[PDB]
Amino acid sequence: TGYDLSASTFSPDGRVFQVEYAMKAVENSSTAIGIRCKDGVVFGVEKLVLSKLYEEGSNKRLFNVDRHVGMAVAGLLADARSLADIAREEASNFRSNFGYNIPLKHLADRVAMYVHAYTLYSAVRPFGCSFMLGSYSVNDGAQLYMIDPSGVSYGYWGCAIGKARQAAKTEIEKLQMKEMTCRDIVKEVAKIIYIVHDEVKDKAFELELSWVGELTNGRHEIVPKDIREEAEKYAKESLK
Amino acid sequence: SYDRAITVFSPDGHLFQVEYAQEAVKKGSTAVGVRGRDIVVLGVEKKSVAKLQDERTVRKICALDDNVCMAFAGLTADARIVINRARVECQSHRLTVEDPVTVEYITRYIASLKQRYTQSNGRRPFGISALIVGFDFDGTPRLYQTDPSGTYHAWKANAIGRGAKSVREFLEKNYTDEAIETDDLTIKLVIKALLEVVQSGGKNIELAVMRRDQSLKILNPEEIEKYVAEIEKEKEENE
Amino acid sequence: YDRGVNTFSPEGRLFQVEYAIEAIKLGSTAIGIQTSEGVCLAVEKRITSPLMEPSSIEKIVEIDAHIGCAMSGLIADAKTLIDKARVETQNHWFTYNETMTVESVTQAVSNLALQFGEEDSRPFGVALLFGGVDEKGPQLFHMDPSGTFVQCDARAIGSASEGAQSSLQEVYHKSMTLKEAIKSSLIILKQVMEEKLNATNIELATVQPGQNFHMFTKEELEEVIKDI
Amino acid sequence: AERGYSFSLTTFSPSGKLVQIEYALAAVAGGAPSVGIKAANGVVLATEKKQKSILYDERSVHKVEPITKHIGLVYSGMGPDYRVLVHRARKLAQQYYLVYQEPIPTAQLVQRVASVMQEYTQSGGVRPFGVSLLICGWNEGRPYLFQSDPSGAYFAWKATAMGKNYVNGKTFLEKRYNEDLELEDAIHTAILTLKESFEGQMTEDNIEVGICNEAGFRRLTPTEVKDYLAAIA
Amino acid sequence: SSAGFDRHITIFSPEGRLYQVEYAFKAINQGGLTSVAVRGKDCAVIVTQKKVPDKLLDSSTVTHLFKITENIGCVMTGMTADSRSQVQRARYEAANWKYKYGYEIPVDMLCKRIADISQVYTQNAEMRPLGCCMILIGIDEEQGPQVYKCDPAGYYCGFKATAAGVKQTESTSFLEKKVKKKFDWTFEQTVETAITCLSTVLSIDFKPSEIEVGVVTVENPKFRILTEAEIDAHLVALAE
Amino acid sequence: SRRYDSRTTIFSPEGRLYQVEYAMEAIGHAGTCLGILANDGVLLAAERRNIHKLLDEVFFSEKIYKLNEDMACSVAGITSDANVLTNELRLIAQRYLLQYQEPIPCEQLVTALCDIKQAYTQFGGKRPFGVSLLYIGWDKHYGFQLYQSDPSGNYGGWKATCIGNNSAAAVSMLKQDYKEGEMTLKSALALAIKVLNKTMDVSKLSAEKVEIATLTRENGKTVIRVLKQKEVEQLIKKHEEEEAKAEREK
Amino acid sequence: NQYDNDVTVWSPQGRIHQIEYAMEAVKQGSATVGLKSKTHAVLVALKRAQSELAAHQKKILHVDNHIGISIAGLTADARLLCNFMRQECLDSRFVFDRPLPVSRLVSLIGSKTQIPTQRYGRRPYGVGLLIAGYDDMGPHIFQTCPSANYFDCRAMSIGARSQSARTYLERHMSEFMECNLNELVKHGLRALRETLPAEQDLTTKNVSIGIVGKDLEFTIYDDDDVSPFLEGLEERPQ
Amino acid sequence: LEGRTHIFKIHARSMSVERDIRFELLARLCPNSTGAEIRSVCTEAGMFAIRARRKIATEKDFLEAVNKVIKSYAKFSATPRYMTYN
Amino acid sequence: KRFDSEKAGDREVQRTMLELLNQLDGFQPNTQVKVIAATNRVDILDPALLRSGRLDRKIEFPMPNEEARARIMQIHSRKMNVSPDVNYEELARCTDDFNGAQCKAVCVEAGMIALRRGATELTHEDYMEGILEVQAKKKANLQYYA
Ligand SMILES: Nc1ncnc2c1ncn2[C@@H]1O[C@H](COP(=O)(O)OP(=O)(O)OP(=O)(O)O)[C@@H](O)[C@H]1O
Repeated sequence: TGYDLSASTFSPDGRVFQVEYAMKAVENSSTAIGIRCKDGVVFGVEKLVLSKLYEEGSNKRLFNVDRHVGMAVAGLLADARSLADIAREEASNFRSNFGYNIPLKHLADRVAMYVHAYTLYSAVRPFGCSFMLGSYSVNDGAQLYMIDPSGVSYGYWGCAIGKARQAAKTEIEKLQMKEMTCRDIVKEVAKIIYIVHDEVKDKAFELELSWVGELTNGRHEIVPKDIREEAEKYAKESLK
Repeated sequence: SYDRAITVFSPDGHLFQVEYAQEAVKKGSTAVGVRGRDIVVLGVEKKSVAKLQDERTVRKICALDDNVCMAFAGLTADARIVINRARVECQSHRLTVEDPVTVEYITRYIASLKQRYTQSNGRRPFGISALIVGFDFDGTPRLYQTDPSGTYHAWKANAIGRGAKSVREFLEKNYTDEAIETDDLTIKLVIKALLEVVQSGGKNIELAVMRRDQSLKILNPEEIEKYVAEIEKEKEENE
Repeated sequence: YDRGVNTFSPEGRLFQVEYAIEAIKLGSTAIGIQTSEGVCLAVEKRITSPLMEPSSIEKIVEIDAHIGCAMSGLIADAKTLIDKARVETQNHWFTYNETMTVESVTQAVSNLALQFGEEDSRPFGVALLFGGVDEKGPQLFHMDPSGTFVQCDARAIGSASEGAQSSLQEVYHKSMTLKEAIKSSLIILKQVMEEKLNATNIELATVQPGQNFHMFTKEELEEVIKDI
Repeated sequence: AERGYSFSLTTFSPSGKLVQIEYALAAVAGGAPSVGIKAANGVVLATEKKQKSILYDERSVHKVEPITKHIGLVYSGMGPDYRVLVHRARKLAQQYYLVYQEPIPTAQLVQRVASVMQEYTQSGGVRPFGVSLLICGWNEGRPYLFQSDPSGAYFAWKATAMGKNYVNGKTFLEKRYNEDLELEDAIHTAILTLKESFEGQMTEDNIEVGICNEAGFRRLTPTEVKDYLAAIA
Repeated sequence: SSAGFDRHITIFSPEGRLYQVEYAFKAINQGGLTSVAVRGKDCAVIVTQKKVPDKLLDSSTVTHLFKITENIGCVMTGMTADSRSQVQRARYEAANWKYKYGYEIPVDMLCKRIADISQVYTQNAEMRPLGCCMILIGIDEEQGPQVYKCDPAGYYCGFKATAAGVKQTESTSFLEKKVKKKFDWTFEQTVETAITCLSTVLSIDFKPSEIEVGVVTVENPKFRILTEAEIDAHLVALAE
Repeated sequence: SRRYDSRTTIFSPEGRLYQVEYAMEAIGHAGTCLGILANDGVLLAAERRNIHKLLDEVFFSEKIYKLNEDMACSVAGITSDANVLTNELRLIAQRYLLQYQEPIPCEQLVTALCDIKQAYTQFGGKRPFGVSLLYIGWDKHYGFQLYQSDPSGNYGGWKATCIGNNSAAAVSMLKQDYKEGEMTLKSALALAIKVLNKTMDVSKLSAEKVEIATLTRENGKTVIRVLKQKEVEQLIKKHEEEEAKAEREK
Repeated sequence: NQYDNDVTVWSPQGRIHQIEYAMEAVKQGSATVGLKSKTHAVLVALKRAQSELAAHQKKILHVDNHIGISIAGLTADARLLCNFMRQECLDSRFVFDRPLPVSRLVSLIGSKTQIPTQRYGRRPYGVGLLIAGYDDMGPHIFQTCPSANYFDCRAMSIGARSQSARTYLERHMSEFMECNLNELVKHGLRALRETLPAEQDLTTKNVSIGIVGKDLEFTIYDDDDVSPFLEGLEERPQ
Repeated sequence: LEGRTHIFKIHARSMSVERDIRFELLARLCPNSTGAEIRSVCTEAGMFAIRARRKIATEKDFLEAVNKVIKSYAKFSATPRYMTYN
Repeated sequence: KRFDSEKAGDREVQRTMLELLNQLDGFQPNTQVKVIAATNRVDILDPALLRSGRLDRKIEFPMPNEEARARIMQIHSRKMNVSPDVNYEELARCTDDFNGAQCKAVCVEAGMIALRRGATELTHEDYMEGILEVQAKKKANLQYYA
């Protein structure tokens, strides 16, 4: 009876209703996944199609915060760009006072202290964005971290948010991940990406893919469709 | 339960804390006043004096200057606030530009200050009103009023409080244009309204008259005691 | 089910702004008229008792020398906007050596149309009729407490804004002279007043490039009265 | 209205009584017993600390936290908001000590703290202190024992008691303790009134007896507590 | 008793009780973890664990062991989101005392300065009480090791051996009888009793890689923990 | 946060101040004081709600609190709630001596403290002061003056007062006692004794539960006579013989 | 009903209704269709008036030289952002001496409206801005919503019953990329003519039109400026 | 606003109505009065008619009491429906 | 079952349902004559309803899509006259959250106005007229909102 009003108050069951509503708020958004190979980290984003809707290559949830770091985000898009600028401004403070690459561990920790703080106050509101953080460096290596709206900082080799299909991360164990060079990895993930998330719910869709690792020498950028072209090349013939 | 809004206001067409503050106005102490070419008269009653206390602490009339007189109706709590407030306002006005602005600066001060006093958050509107008394320059009278909404207005007659004090202003309209040509009858109007207004005790009644530019003094029970006797005689002349 | 009054209700829109529109019901009405020769505007003071002094309450004030204005609803609510708007046009003549004409006054007030807020205050329900003569000649503009400025050549406010404008929109055809609209307004005036027309009841606002200022005069207010 | 910066949450009941401040007295009543005695040379305090589990050692956490070398003190009821005003009193007692150059009396600690403690209750958005402080010490050759309350009202008692059944222990301290006695005799009846609501087991860690000497406050170790009270009182 | 909107904010009750604060009791239950502290003569040993629902779990990132100072570490319970915001505050005042004071840190009274910030969290108008539970060890000169467990009510608490949490209530029951009587404590004796006190609760007794045993003993005063090597040897040493 | 606000500052629908009406219910209870006109002096008396005899009474003046060597104020209400206003007005009385070097008159002294209590009532939603205290002193203009404070922010100043509950039988008797001033300072105190003896709940006129402080006008020291309770008992038994003499008539 | 009181509450479905209620203010605006081709862009709005004599309210207004925009919804919060829109324009025109690409420009507006949609007591901004501007890569058509999500497109339609324009667009908007300015404007108003009731005009002065290009500076076209655009067209069928 | 005279049309057959009465004049003075509150208009018309011993009721007669019946009955409650569901 | 009982207004049936659920549990022959259940809201659901003999097939019904909303309105009208000259695309996309039963009322209101119109023939614009009619809400318009 109103225990979900103030974000600064607990609940009769001893948890935060504001976070419980924030966890499923990210689930209604389209799927954005991530995975890390040995020398690199892979990102992906699904783009839903209802009517048209608009130009392809628009408002992609894939963003680039820093040289070696990138953003695979889900949920409300405007709240993601705000966290994109905060992570960009935080990356600007590190490159200024220090001048080298910001470690992914503490970069996620800075955002972990932010996302957690907004959930504590009833004035502001929690975040409806659950994103993926991953990076690779020559002196660090490939790490991937999963951040949740509750403010828990941690990471696995892979995680999945967005829509509830979750079958696109199943075939990854059926293929070589840490053994592969991250090159063929791009086209190996996209097979079931097309199969599952059936066309009954959404007639058409579109896929974005991004990668950062050794082949780019630590740089992060979205893999072009024309180069190396084998991304969507092998994806169409792997549906069976 | 309790369902109400505060500010502002209500779709029903009337405000909340404003017109309800008018109830805290009309419930104020009964007071009257008039304007004249020379001597302006005022009055106050319904102070509920028990005869056992000091009259100077319950005095309802102060003066910012000898030219301008203050008359208010309501609780005496916010009074000294405005007394401290307005006196510093007319002081800082006395400070620079020695010649003061005439009657349009001071009447819009408390009025506009009370209007913005209902504007910003954390400010509770005053439930009291006031009517400025005095004389304009070049021998003209000056009187105005304060409204909970901050609207300044000039009256030919001051009628507030109970329905008995409204008769005092009704008697002024019976003097038509010419009356009064003597100050005796103009003071006697307060001595006549003393019986009509309130409990007719002859105690809570107090008045002061400012003739032209001369600073008024509180009436001592000699003049007003002599004019109280002619008030009953003048009413007997009409019989 | 009152949430913050600023919170965009289920319908939805602001509560207090929706309330402040009803605040026009508690106050008098006016009638605007515009013509190529000049702009004439009329009002009614709504005298409750003879104790009311006519020059005490005036519903027409001139913001700038050539720019008149008309208030609505309460008085002191507009008085804060009225008096502060006079500072605007004067500083514009300081920087640019030219006064605001009929336009830069609008955007000045349009920027401050809604300044209200709870955190970081209360919006006024007073409608404003902006008259004046710009480089384009005599012009009359209108705005509402909601904050959206829409150009209204001849506009009426008050609780009579519904009825008074209905017959007024028909008579604004460009073939009508200014002199025909002057006597057309008093026809609606005598219908919307319960008390017989007297020198203290109504006032007029007329501004022209040649005749000024004007503003308005005294004893010429009573001439349009006896002609009723 | 206004900001939301925590305006006062304390209102007046139809009878005029305080709402949340009187509820803080329930925490004092639902707290732990603490007693003190002002007699003759100095003031003697007897508190009660019992471990809820056998794994708790009383040698670390100390109930008595003296404000000054010559000023002792104890508390009753509720810790978290208690240490806030304690350390605040440590910073506040310095202005009197630096400017006036003097071992500030307990009466001035009462005037300054209870004024801020009353201002703390007047400030809303925060729960009032549920701690009833017993202020003692020695000043101007004559010691003092003063009792405060969550509302800020300060009293003066020869022998006072707080906590569970404080009205019953107050009558015992009214009868068994009267006029004034030596500090040794003051420790005696201070433990006897503490053994009233105490359990059937009394050891060095179960009760701790503070004493304010004319030479200034000296906190007795659990050694002297088991030596005098064994064999309590 | 409850009257009005008191249920919807953090304040007292008509009976003087608390609701929000007492709803933080089960705020640890969603995490479902356990931490027990055992201290010896010259040593102190902490026992904890972690849950691995998926093979993607990284041992380093999901590690629940937090190190405040080289000489003094710590551990948390409950939801890990609120714990991390208290981690830097435990590091903050640490470095403040290392800088200004320049010695072994308030091994006793440090829980007062931490609980003060923890009370500010509770004393704030509208803010989350942060129900994470802080647990510290300690090292002092000729005082032996110290063990301290703080709770987010704003008070300082610590003793020889203390266990508080979901299932920690049954763990202290064995420690009361195990310590005394009369007994001493050696290095391996405290490590062996870390499991036996939990053996009175659950102790599924599986591969040690999931459980983490914190240990501090005075030889080199610096706190530290081994990896997987002899912890299993201490697990097979206690069982003969 | 609009529902959590109880609208303390804002008025009641009935025209009364909602917070102040429940405030003055505490003034009718708790503190009890009195005042009367007296020539070449002024007297003050109060009865303690702490009157339980287990206190040390080492505070000397308690309910009688003396703000300045030349001025005292009898307080009715919560002690520490009033103690915020004591030192405040004490500093207001002291800052007056700083920029002037002349004793603060009683008129503007009351209007200064009443506005401090009024500021919390008009805005901020803060808890208003439920303390109503008296005022005594002397000035070179109006001479002896008596005043009272109200929680709404108004000065309740008159030449007489009824505070806060009992003294009832003496109240109407004070209107028959309205004859203005006298001394013989012991005669005016004798009239105060029949008030404390007759109208007390346990009666008996307990000496330890009440304290009488009198201000005697003196040039230029203005000596305040604080009775040591040794001369109160003989002052109590002084009018008890007169009260026994007053009943000899009928 | 007690859990629906505040703004901070997420619905049992996890949606904040305050943004949805601000979406209603955008729908009540006039029907307007912004669009771009692969060469030149054309945006069209609709003027409304409360009374007959009242001049038709303008929507399309020029801000940047190469950036035209329409407006719908709350005018107050629009004029606020309008002064903020002029700011960032002259900012880069002063320090950088170059204009701002619409891509990164609108990213600042989305972040400007993020704070009022978060903190308690703050309100979102109903916004109907349809932005058309030219960076080095050509024209862009974005959208504006109280949720602060801008979508790059060739064309969009907002306002009252403006979804009917998209249905005319989806087939035509793909074929409108190759058409020069002349026929594009008259084909543009052909989309909004079914958005108005078919039984009445659709006059000259009740509609807003503007055109901007790489080498063409954006100019407001209204009243008689629409006469060459409305002439030489076919009426709607029955 | 133009429909308040329709409830006055059925009430124009009540008792004896003078031809000088204008129903459009008093309609605007009583907002949100429906047919119930203006049923009292023609009631207070005949009410004070017999109180004053007169027969018919002119417009100015009862409307002077109508401006009272709206305001004096709005002192305790102004009869809003907005606050019911809100 | 509320939380604190007893009891609700559903007493006889909440014992009846859990008895309807009981004979499915204790008695195996009850697997005969399958029973269909229907609810208008998921807010209150008894966890005991999960069983083979009890509720098994569960599919959440959201608001039908634009293709389905256009369909159902035509397939509810197969029993009656359907107006020609219909794109079916415009009436489909303009429907957001509108109920299927309200789509029947669209052809009702469009058929009710056909009376006063004098012609029983309807146009494609009449659909979207009655579609926006019933929802969102009725009947007012946006003013004073700037
Ligand atoms: N426009 C009107 N025409 C005729 N009579 C009217 C009109 N408006 C109101 N009335 C009369 O006012 C009287 C009072 O209505 P009443 O208060 O009984 O409605 P109600 O039944 O309470 O409404 P609800 O059921 O919504 O609460 C009715 O008897 C009705 O005849």
